[PDB]
Amino acid sequence: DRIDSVSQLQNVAETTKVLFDVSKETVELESEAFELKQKVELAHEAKAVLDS
Amino acid sequence: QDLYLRELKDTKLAPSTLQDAEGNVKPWNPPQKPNLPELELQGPEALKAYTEQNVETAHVAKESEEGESEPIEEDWLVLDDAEETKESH
Repeated sequence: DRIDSVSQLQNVAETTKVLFDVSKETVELESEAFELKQKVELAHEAKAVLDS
Repeated sequence: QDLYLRELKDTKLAPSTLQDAEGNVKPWNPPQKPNLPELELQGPEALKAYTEQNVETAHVAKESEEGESEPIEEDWLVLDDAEETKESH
């Protein structure tokens, strides 16, 4: 039973490699989204003000 | 047509000083030159937030914070905390 349990560490590291990489990668790639948020807000304000 | 021409120039001259000529406004006493061009020009700004939205204040995006360059304490603490929970899987 211990053998069967340890059989599952055989390839966990290979997948969790890309998992841990892309986790932080995607979490920090929202910087461009944050920079786009202010531009989108400015555009929304401009459209609203000219609608006014 | 007398029924036509006289009403036509009457409907032309009454707003003539109003719109065509710069004779303020004769049909009603209150002035219109300093009211809609001038007082009501800020009307959209009066109803809205004046000097706050019409200027479209642009706030520079705050710099996104991170682990604040902690390559020792954070990693060791994470490893120790995972070790605490690994004994009770």
